[PDB]
Amino acid sequence: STSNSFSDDWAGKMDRAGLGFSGCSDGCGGAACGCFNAAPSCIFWRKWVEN
Amino acid sequence: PHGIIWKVSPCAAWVPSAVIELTMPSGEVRTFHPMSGIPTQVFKGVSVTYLG
Amino acid sequence: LVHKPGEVVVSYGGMRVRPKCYGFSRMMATLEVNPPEQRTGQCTGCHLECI
Amino acid sequence: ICKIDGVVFNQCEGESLPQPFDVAWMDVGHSHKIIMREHKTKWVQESSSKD
Repeated sequence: STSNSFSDDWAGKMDRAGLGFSGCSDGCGGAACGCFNAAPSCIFWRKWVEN
Repeated sequence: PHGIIWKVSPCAAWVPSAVIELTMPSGEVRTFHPMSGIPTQVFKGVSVTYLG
Repeated sequence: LVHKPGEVVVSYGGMRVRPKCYGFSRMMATLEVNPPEQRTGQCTGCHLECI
Repeated sequence: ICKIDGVVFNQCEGESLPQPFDVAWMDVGHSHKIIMREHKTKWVQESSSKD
């Protein structure tokens, strides 16, 4: 149930960020995917709105 | 007292089927009963099925 | 009689085999590496005419 | 899978960093092992005198 997809690195801790949803997905494996293991890699993503 | 045993198998599909005597190129010859839409217990990769 | 379920027989691909040892463990292995790196990016020789 | 501990298994024209991989295996007394993913096992006692 872990929804806090922020490892103290995202820019969500701002006053101008706004509303968003902490989502996440998996990755791929191989030399072209960025890792050295044919297994899903943890890839986090954060979206929001601005004005 | 007697011990008479009966074997009942309900079914309401009645799909066409047939027999297949498959012979592998290596030399082995086996037989199996494929169904019309049901896997026929694939043997060494071969998954030949029948359609009605 | 010793307390055990007895010998185990496993079937694979319709064939019944009697192995020597049966277990599940890890093993070091390698993976496939496909570095395409823009195989066919952009290349074409043509011409235009009017009718 | 391409290579397992310096043993040629497949043809990949390239090797990568070894990585642990969870997979079952069985032996039949030969040189190399045989890994299997989907398998059906059956435990039979047979009331053997060796037990």
